Amino acid sequence: FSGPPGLQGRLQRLLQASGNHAAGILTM
Repeated sequence: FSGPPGLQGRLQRLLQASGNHAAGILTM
């Protein structure tokens, strides 16, 4: 749906992961 699947992705990913589910990410 979007263009670059790495920006908002790595963003929402690194952001959500390193700003939301970092624990579920560091201990999923």
